[PDB]
Amino acid sequence: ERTTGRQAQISNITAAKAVADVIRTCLGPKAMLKMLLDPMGGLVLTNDGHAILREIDVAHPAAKSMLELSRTQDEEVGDGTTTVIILAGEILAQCAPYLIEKNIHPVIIIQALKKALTDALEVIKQVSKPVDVENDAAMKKLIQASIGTKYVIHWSEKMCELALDAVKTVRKDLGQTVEGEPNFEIDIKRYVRVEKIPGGDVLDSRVLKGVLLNKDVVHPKMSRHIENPRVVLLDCPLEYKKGESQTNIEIEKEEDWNRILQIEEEQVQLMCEQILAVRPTLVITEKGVSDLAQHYLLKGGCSVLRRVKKSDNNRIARVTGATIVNRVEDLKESDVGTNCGLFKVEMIGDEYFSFLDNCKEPKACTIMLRGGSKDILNEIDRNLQDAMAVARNVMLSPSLSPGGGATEMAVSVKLAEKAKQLEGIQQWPYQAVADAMECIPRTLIQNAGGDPIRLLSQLRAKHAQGNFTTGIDGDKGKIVDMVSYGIWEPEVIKQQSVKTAIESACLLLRVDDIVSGV
Amino acid sequence: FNNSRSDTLFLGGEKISGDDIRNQNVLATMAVANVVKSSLGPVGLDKMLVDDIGDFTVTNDGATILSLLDVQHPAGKILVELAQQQDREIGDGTTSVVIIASELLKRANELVKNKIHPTTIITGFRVALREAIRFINEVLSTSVDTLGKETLINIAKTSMSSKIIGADSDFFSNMVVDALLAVKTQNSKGEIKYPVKAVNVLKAHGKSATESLLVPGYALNCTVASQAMPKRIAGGNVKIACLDLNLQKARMAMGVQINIDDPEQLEQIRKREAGIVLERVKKIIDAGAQVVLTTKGIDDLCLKEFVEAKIMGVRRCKKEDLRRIARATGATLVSSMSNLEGEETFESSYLGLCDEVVQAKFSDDECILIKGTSKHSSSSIILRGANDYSLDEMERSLHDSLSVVKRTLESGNVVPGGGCVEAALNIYLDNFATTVGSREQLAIAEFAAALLIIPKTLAVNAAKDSSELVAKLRSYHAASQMAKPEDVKRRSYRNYGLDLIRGKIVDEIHAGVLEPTISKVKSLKSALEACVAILRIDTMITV
Amino acid sequence: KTSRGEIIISNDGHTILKQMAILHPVARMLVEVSAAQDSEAGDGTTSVVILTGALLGAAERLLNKGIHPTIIADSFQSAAKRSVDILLEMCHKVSLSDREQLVRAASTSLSSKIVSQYSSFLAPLAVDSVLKISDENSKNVDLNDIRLVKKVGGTIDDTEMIDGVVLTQTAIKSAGGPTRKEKAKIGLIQFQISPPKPDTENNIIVNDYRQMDKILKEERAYLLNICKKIKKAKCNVLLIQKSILRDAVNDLALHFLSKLNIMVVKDIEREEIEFLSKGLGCKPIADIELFTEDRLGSADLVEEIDSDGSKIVRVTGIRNNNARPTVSVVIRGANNMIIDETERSLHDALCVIRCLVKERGLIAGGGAPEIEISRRLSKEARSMEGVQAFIWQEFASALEVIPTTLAENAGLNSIKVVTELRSKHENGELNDGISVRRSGTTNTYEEHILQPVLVSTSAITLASECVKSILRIDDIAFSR
Amino acid sequence: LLNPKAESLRRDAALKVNVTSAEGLQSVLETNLGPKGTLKMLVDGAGNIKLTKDGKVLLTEMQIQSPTAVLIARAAAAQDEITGDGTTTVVCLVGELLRQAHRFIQEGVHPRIITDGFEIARKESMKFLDEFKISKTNLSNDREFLLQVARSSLLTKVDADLTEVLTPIVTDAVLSVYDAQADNLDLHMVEIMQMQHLSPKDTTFIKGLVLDHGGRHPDMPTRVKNAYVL
Repeated sequence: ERTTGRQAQISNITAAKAVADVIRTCLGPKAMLKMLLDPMGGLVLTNDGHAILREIDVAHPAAKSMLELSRTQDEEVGDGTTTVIILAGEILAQCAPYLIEKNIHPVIIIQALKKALTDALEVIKQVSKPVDVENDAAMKKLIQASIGTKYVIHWSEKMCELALDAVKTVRKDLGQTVEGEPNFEIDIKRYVRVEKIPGGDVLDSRVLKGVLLNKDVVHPKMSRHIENPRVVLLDCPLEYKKGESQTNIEIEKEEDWNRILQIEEEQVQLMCEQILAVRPTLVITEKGVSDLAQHYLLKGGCSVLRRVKKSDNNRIARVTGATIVNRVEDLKESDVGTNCGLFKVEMIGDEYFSFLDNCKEPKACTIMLRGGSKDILNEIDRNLQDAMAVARNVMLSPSLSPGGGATEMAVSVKLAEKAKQLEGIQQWPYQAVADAMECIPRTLIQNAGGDPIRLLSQLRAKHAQGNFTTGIDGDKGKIVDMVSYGIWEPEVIKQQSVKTAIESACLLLRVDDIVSGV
Repeated sequence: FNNSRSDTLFLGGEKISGDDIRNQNVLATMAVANVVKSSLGPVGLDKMLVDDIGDFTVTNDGATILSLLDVQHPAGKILVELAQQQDREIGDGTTSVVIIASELLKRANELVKNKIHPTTIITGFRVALREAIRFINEVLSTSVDTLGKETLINIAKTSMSSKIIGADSDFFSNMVVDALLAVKTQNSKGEIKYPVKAVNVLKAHGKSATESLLVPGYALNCTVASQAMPKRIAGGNVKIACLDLNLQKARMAMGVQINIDDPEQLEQIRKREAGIVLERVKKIIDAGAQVVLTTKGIDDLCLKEFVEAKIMGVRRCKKEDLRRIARATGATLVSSMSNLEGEETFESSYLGLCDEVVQAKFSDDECILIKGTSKHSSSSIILRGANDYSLDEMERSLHDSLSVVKRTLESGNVVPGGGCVEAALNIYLDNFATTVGSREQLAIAEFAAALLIIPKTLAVNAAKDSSELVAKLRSYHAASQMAKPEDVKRRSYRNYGLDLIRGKIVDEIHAGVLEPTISKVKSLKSALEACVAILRIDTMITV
Repeated sequence: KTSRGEIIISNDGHTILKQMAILHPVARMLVEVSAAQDSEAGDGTTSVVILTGALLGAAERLLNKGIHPTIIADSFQSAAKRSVDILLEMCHKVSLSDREQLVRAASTSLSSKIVSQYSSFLAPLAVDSVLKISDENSKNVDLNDIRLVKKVGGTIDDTEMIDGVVLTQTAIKSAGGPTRKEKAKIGLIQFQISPPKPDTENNIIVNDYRQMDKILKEERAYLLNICKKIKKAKCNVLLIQKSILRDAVNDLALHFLSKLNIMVVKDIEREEIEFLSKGLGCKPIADIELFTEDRLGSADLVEEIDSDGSKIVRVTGIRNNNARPTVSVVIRGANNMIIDETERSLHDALCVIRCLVKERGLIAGGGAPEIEISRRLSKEARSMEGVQAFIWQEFASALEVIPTTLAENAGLNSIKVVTELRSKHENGELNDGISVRRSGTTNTYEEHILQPVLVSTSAITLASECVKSILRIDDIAFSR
Repeated sequence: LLNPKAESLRRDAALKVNVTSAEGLQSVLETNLGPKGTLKMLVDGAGNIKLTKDGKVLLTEMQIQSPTAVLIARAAAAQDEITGDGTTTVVCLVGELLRQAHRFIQEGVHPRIITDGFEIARKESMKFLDEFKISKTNLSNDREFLLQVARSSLLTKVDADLTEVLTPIVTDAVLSVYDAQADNLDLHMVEIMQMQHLSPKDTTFIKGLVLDHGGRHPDMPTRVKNAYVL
């Protein structure tokens, strides 16, 4: 019902400690498998961290808050989801004796974590090394880390070219002190949406800038190519309409049947005159188009395209500029579809297609995926989004950080040295954060079979003397250099690992009481 | 414990009474107070509210937590009604009201062991409550310290400390405070209500953020289109024509194509559309309007009449801006010239009186400055800075910081908070308790000592020691109130508050923490209304 | 907390004992005494229960001495008759011909409610209403004859007595409603004029033009035949009992009764059917065949007057020998909590005035008579002999529980205030009592605390009858 | 550190129980392995009685709560669909490999080296797998050698008395439907029908197809030689 005193602070720590201690074995390429026992006879043997956290049922709300962080962290970047949870859970474990045994007020710890968050991000920027994002050969080697050891390893050469051309397609590089820094505005979800086309070849798969539609020309004789096409978008379909009020039509006399037939031709023609007012070269309707409107717009010198999804029309407005209009009578002439490159209807894979593409970069596009079968397209789909997510973190900033625990130890060494010069009450919890930064590479040591006491102490001494790029190898298990042996990770993962873990750890310390009620 | 199953007094339900029900009332209000104990003040922290479904929510608002809090208890539901009374009236301060009533019940139960009758406890609170409001009314003061000191500046400075705007906020607070102070108007029958939304904030790319200028009047963002027109005209007096109807050549509709197969239709449509737009301009130059604002734009031929007449036209005006111009310039927005069967601008009826309209040259975008109209009192702020990305965050934070400033000024009678109300009234009731006496002095002493719980628990969430701060807070007001009634002072200064940001005791009047009279008076009076109703229950009959 | 889950709170002993749901049969008698205390005096339902418990506590000592409860109950009869006779000697005789004393008595009863400054017009309302219905030597006057009408809208200062009568309902809003009638005769019709609608399953199906006219002619003729019998009896105004099940008055009947110049007021509340049959001096009509002129009333003018938004109907000049001035008072106010508390405040003011009409005279409240009567019965106990003489001493000590409890509930010292009453009441007579305004013993007559003598008379009378009905129960057995 | 309606084993006890539970299934399937094995009888509870020496057929009928044996049953799912025989041998290789590693786990050896040591030995076993194998000719005259191959499969599941009866039947069933070329063979062309009330030693091979409903009439000829089918 209610939790008071200092016991609720322990309950918040044990809630995050219970979730953290389970996924400790999910870190690294050598991560051990986990066996989940469902009430049904089935079981889940996979070691995927995001798949296990979704199948775990927890009681205390702080454990659910850690699961909500994993749902957001998994959408930002592909990997490192459990790294944030383990880091956020260890900070609360290292600060547990300071918050409880030392009788320190939680706001003092929370205010200290805000300073330690900025101090930890400044160290990562100094440890990271510059990288060339404009080199096509260098980006293919950076994406290859997320390609190999997968079903696409045979197509890895074609996968790196498909992923590089896909990231370069959606991104727009702009910066200035005038309107600000957009930070390249890279969105994988909406604008990179792909259309899987059965047949063809994996190498034949191209990344096209525009909206790809599966609907062909609706008239047998019509112009299939327009030099300078003009796209017009609208909602209300082209067909015979009815009155908005109650309409009762009872026709008895033989001469009363032709009255509705004449109105049927007039109501369809009035909708076509509203479209031709701007004299468009193309007509694209969200819903279907009757055969009557096909002939009325045919005499106007424009192509008719019906049955277009609403989610596509939102992306068409980016490649065209036509403003979405509901009623055809409200259609403005400002909706012209100018700057549309090619209308080519050329068929691909025994299915008639249409090209809305152009020569410009709206930051909207539809990737054309082709392969040996539909099952191959599904394997390329999920692997392409993970390949672009790694390439996205590289394009958001020209910096790379050493992995395998080198960046984790590089922050802990600089944090312990900087906290000695502050000389304040916050100095004690800073050492707890530095001890939590050392547990991530120590976790890799425990999974590698090496001595966690001996290897961690010797690895820390190498940072105070040598460089900060010396991590732990997964295959070997001995202290080695990450840069020389080719182990690297982008900084954006390290930026979201330190920021989201500390911010979530502060929110868990802010709740000293659990309120029960609806 | 838990008195039940009485062998006598056969009834259709259980019946409790005595010290058992009086102890349950203290334990009930203690658990409810502990829910809002950590949420008191801005230094408070949010809590989790878990339902029976298993979902939850996280919010730091003490009013939303008590509404969703499940409490089964006769006195506990009284505090729920007390929480709804503060939310429907004041809307803020519900957390502090519950803590007051909770400490009163704990000290009233101690008077039971002192053999004090509860009616005397109730009467002792009612007599002290009437005289406490009188003492609160004596320390009330209007808005002061605007000249020679800085108050509203520190209000906007603390509100901007959480945003990037807080770096230059020292220079930015001078523009928001000086403006809003002069924009105040009496509305109807001397209301003197500060406007909730005014002083339209613009943006510019020039220089740094410290170059932002405060214009003594309204400033619209737009250009003059053709530069053949003078940017400064009619210095002494100028009239501004506010027109929503366009001066551009009138078309039919956006969906009507012009296709002329009949040469009679070409001459009819042309001269008709051209004859109406010239008639609209003819009624302007004849009305003596030197400034014309059109929302849909102005054509090139219709603008030529304004060039020879030195009339400044503007194309594509914002409709939401011109509706406020009509109030500031005394003009009226013209929807259409088609009123009745005639066509004309109603000269001097829709034209507002103004002093001078001059275009000041600014970096990047250039605006139109309007100063000293007939009756305006308003102003405008044009922010020049590094980029719009920062100014967009500054403009949203400026309106949010303006919200904190306009609420403090909206109430012409304010009192310093942060512990000034609880500590000053505590010391006063200590010496005032002798003026009544007759078994009621113990009730006043417990009522006064119960006021220290508000600053106490407030300093707990700030990690500072509440025993030292609350104690020293009394020593500062005690020595300050010794020579105060004598109308002579040396070192005596009252109204010392508690600043938890810097961790020191300073005056809240200069610090920028002020509360209206409606907030403190209704919070103290209603807290006793729920406290008395709990003390009046000596028996609980439950089926 | 009720079994249904409703949470209510109040200090009124009448509302507590009603919702207490006592299953103890002997303790249920205290609820009936509180009902008789409110029906007769109207005030003192809390003190009459406490006085009963003191006599039961004093009877416990009598049973310990070997005294049979029959003598205990019989001695309380002579003790109650003597306590009232002593109370009449100290009572200050007042008459109904003085209108200044009645207003002050009603104004003090209205000062205990949220409405205070607006009671200036409320005090003569209750006074003038009773003086018209009091006549002389009327003994008990039923306050049910005074109908307090609660309508939303207006203000407190707007009130109309309308001594003749006031209805609860509006007039016909359909086509043809007269809304006013002059020289009217008002009957009470429990019947309802509707086309035939049997309680079994019925349906109306018109497949042809001949079927439509067949249904219309049968309905219009059946409604007209009822309207024709009403005109033959010269009935100007009709009151139809409200029934939401079937149709009360058909719209075709409204057009028929409008052509015959007969005012129609339907949807009359069933609670007022019993009230309107008494005050108006009319008789209930079950069927139209027994509906005649002899059961009607006489009304000079019947009109619909709307102060603000109410559209309430009033009738004046009943002009009947059997019907007497039954008064219906209209109470108006803005908020719903106004007309409610005002109705209960004026109801208590009518109870205090009702006490003066049945029994003239008043006494000073605040425990003043309880102290002096206890002192006199202690001295008069020497005139008795035997077992009864000891009961007079215990009966006097049992009368001191009311003033002692008043000192305890007010925060004053129990033992100290009670001794101050015995000290001051020796030299003075009924000049001192307990008052919570001065927080001590002062003069209740100067503080405008006035308790009518009938309240203290009925409280002692009902106490002797309650304790009697208790002690006479020697056993209880299950009887089905 | 627990959740309601949940049970969990920590440290190395979770692995030791999984190995011990796998050792229980090993001892069950250790007795029936090979031609000298035993014939197990299972009872569903509805009155069905099945006697089968195959490993997978027994695992499908048995219900096991141990999640380790569930993966063993799932491991044999790909064995019958590919190999078709030797599912009991695979289980004995999984169980003993856990017992031999159990001794090294108690010594403090990290399971990754134990896991990597098995994968490295697996790759070296595949190199020795191609060296130890014997290349057999594709000629169709190897039926004499196929008789010894048929005995390897038959002697395991029976008492060896029915092997000599089923040796010519099973061997000639595959070679008859298989024309001589590279190609492949389809076992769907071989139909299996059964009839009761006779001894198992009377099992014979049918070159053609067996039909269910026969002609009923006393004058129909029983034996007809060289007839035209319509």
